[PDB]
Amino acid sequence: ARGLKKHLKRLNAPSHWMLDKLGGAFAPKPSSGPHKARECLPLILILRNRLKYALTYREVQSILMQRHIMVDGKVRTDKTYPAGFMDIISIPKTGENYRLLYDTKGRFRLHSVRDEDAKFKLCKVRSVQFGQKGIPYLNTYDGRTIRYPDPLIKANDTIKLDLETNKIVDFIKFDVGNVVMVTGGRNTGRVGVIKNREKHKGTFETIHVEDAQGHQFATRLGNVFTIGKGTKPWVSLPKGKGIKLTIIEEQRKRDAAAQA
Amino acid sequence: GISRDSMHKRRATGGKQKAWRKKRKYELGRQPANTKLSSNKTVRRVRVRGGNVKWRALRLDTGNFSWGSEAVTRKTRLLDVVYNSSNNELVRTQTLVKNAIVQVDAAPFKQWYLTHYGVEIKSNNVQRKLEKRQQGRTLDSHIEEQFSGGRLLACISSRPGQCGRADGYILEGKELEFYMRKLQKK
Amino acid sequence: AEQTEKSFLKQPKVFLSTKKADKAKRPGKAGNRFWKSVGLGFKTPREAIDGTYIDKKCPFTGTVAIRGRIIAGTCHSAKMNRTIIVRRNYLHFVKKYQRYEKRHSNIPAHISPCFRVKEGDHVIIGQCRPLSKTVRFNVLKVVPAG
RNA sequence: UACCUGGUUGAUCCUGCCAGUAGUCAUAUGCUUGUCUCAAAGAUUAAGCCAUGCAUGUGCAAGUAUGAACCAAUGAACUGUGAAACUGCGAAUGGCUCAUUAAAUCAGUUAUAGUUUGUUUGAUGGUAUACUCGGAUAACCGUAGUAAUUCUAGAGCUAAUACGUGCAACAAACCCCGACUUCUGGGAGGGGCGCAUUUAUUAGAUGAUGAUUCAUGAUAACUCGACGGAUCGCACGGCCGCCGGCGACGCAUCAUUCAAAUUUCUGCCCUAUCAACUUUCGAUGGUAGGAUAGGGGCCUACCAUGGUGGUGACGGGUGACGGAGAAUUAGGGUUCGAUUCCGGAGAGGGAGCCUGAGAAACGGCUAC
RNA sequence: CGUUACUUUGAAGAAAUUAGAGUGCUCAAAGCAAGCCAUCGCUCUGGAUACAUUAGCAUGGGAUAACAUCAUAGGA
RNA sequence: CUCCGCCGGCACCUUAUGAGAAAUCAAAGUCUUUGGGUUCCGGGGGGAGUAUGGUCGCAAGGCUGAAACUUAAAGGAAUUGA
RNA sequence: CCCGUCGCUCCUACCGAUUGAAUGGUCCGGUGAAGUGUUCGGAUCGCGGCGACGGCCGACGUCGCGAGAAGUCCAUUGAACCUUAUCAUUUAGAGGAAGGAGAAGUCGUAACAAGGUUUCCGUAGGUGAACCUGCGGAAGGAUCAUUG
Ligand SMILES: [K+]
Ligand SMILES: [K+]
Ligand SMILES: [K+]
Ligand SMILES: [K+]
Ligand SMILES: [K+]
Ligand SMILES: [K+]
Ligand SMILES: [K+]
Ligand SMILES: [K+]
Ligand SMILES: [K+]
Ligand SMILES: [Mg+2]
Ligand SMILES: [Mg+2]
Ligand SMILES: [Mg+2]
Ligand SMILES: [Mg+2]
Ligand SMILES: [Mg+2]
Ligand SMILES: [Mg+2]
Ligand SMILES: [Mg+2]
Ligand SMILES: [Mg+2]
Ligand SMILES: [Mg+2]
Ligand SMILES: [Mg+2]
Ligand SMILES: [Mg+2]
Ligand SMILES: [Mg+2]
Ligand SMILES: [Mg+2]
Ligand SMILES: [Mg+2]
Ligand SMILES: [Mg+2]
Ligand SMILES: [Mg+2]
Ligand SMILES: [Mg+2]
Ligand SMILES: [Mg+2]
Repeated sequence: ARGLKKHLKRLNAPSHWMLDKLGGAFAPKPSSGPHKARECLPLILILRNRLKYALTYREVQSILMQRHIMVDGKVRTDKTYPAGFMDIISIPKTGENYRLLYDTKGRFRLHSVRDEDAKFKLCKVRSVQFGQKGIPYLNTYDGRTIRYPDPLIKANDTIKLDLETNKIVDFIKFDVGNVVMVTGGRNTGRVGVIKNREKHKGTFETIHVEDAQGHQFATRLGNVFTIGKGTKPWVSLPKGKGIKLTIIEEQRKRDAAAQA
Repeated sequence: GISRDSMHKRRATGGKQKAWRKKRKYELGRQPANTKLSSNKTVRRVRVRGGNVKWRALRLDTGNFSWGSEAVTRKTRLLDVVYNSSNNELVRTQTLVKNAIVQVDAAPFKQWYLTHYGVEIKSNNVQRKLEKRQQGRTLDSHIEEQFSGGRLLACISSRPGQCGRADGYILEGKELEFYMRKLQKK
Repeated sequence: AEQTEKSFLKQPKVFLSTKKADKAKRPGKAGNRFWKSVGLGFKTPREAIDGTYIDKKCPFTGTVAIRGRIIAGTCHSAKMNRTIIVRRNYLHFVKKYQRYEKRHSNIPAHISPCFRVKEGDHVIIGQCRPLSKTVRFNVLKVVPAG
């Protein structure tokens, strides 16, 4: 190619979007923004496929051009805006607030949150280093730069950001024993506590996580997001509570529900 | 045009590589600046990838030169090109390239040395600071003997064809001895 | 002794003509020879720290960084200036016959003067930036045949 | 469904092939063809040649209206709605094809501590007539030329977020020189000092990485710097003329995102009736440069004699784009993979470019 | 402060295709829908999972096997 | 010379519990209950060990070695008859 | 049952001079469009300047700065053209000489029985043809057998 791609073929769209195969030749190509294209949930999908507010592309445009949707406290009119993990989606007309979390099957789920709980997001620190003028600055995986961060904050940390004031109100150090959520790979959406961190020089670092029921899983450092200090996450979790179920137990639940 | 691709080369085994694509613009080369030492300063704007700017010096006569032991940097005129390590053609053509050895005017450095040390190579405060600096003052007598002629041996550390400037450092110590031996063997 | 070229050969960003010379400072400071640990658990040879050679492609005293693959092998040829051929021997599985066949790969690697190598020695190379047309590796450890 | 049957003999048992028997998201063709759903479709030969038509244009409250434009109003700069045109952006995506191409593309797996990146998101921005500068030009208008083309000349007007200039709200700190002072110092005054660029010296200990003379600071200078707002909409209030909100557009830096480029390892069909190949004129490596966005014989100068090869180099063939995959399959396997997804490449064949963040672009230009 | 093969487990190995869970498009090939006594709504509705040579990364194992050594041990 | 053993060699006789299409074979056995190691080498019959290329040889020739085309058998062991 | 030569109808392949042609690719020399960079160049256009003249405008002489077209120089990329030879093709070809199939004539009877000289292998020579002969070898022999 002689430049950037503008189109996303529907077959080549992320599989967690759960787009259907015959809905068209194309999928919404996510715009550049805070989250990666392959790891985000675009606004058009949230509005039409998930919340059912809109029925068409044009209806999503109509809703967004009314300035009805705020992402993390700010009005977005781009339909392909890449909304991502832990983002607050608020509609200050119906009075509903949503935190974009992962279910245990790797798919973004709009989790309803309280009005007070929609006043902060959780960000993962990507790096800490000196900017111009020798001023220390923090950057996250959701594209934010924060200057003069707390010196106790290091890379891979989780900071609590107040959307109203745009400051770090609290932070969590990436340590063994902190409850985490996996945001990438086959364990996406799984919640557990870190048991040990296995480091290997020159290559990716492996984190060993054990969930509440005792199942153990391992994932790379880049796919781990701390959500609480200790065994108590700072945000509310979806109904699964991050506890992945085997297909046999899912069938048990379905059989019990049908029997009732 | 000039390209930088590995397409046209032979393989490491010696076998010829058949072309599978025309030349791309993202692998181009441009013709050398061939910066000459001349008092007709010409630096041209080269528009490069990303909409960025490269400065292409064609003729230069003045440079920014650093005397590292003294930690002083002065703008001096370029007088001559004397040694090139890659091609004496560049010496006879007076071509300014990075790592070329040149003659630079010593007058700014003489002036700074007189002002700073009080030594040519009116207050109690000024005389006190001058005596403090003069204590431990040590020149190397090679820089001194070229100061006698007013020409300092210098090495162009900047790339004139890229930045449009002919900057460098004054030669000192073992490098100075090496290049004096080379110039006397020339 | 090391000035065997038509140009003086200096370590970049090391001021040799410094007046306030000192040996208790870190490498590259006060005219000290610059050297670095390559990382990845590889010790810096003492002949690189105490050497007088100037090699910009040296992993320990040059400007190259070791990043990417770490490959073991045997010195197959050492007839080039600071460059050797590393032969890697491996078994290629043939699916249909459920057997293996012996296959080899000739990897050119730059070798710094801190190592002396002979054909047959066991060497450890690390991936670096392209140093020439065929070289993308630097010798990091040499184990003699005996 | 892990399957066989006829055919050599006068008869027999074999070896062995011929023939039959089934499939093909496999093509063509023949005959026939009522209904429903589903659906390939000028790839194979000619990446052969193309009449005609269409396939890329674009306007918000928010750059620029005085249409001799329309509706509505009726002493006022500009009502509103606005064609045209300038300005801005896009046209580098998509679509099509498979000719070239056999460790090459490509696949998985690395790397950039070897780079560029319009845009998005986040953060950042201080030492350079002002109650606001200048000259043009389009549309318009009217003199034309030519057989002719979004071929073209001259004249008269007038805009800017076009173009070009220019105060750039003010400051501390820091560095250098330094009259005087009574003095290991004090110190007026003068110069430098935004951001970016280039070089050099220095700090970075015992902030960061597996690892950097790293991030970053300081200092000396340097550059004839396309930087540091002479822009627009809505609302228009608070203090006595001064302050004042919500936006839009634009400049620069870093980060992020969208990506590319290059790059590590391993992996490809047939052929030895292809066993040597590469190296004048780059072949393999080294030094110093040049060039490039950046590494690199990518190129140049000098130097050395290397580099690959029966573990098949080099060469040749392919009716060879690679892969995901497809057909058939007890298992193992055999054959196919032009075609809708990913990657690559090309736009009659070569070559060369301009613009642009991004093209060696072809529904862009230049030449053969 | 001997490697490697081998084996085990883990992370990856796009989607679509394949295998396969659910679901009465009237069936089916399909599709990724849908279902609920009828509900100004609800089921957080669902939109699983498996496979994926070789090569690469990591974990445990050392039987089998390969390579390197293997009486100046001149050992500590 | 005689007798009894052991190892090694050229062979022979009998026998099937074996194998084989059988002839026959004590290996030609230990094979659909299929795997000790390794080299060469065959894929219906002709064309054909021919053409051509290469290589060796003084030559004669040797080594390597096709295709087009053609054909439904050719061939092996054994039985009965003539 | 059968083998071969010679006749005659067709098919396939081979050799083959004519230094056989046609097609394209490489090699060697050149020529070389066009672009890009560079050197001069300076049509022209602006801004100002010194003083002056004439009635802010306008003309001329005067002198600086800036922009800059055509053209031009060298370099570079380099299409394309010509030349030598080579390679890969396509490829006529007088004539020669095979093989196969089909009719099927002719001369014999070489292989099958000890096939009427047992057969065959290697090599050499000869002959209308199957073949014959010499030397060595084999039984796939017509002998598993003479301690007689
Ligand atoms: K590309
Ligand atoms: K554009
Ligand atoms: K790859
Ligand atoms: K480079
Ligand atoms: K080099
Ligand atoms: K653009
Ligand atoms: K015996
Ligand atoms: K006879
Ligand atoms: K006989
Ligand atoms: Mg079978
Ligand atoms: Mg495209
Ligand atoms: Mg630094
Ligand atoms: Mg270099
Ligand atoms: Mg092809
Ligand atoms: Mg394909
Ligand atoms: Mg084809
Ligand atoms: Mg098609
Ligand atoms: Mg494609
Ligand atoms: Mg193209
Ligand atoms: Mg065509
Ligand atoms: Mg083109
Ligand atoms: Mg077209
Ligand atoms: Mg196009
Ligand atoms: Mg067997
Ligand atoms: Mg045969
Ligand atoms: Mg007879
Ligand atoms: Mg006879």
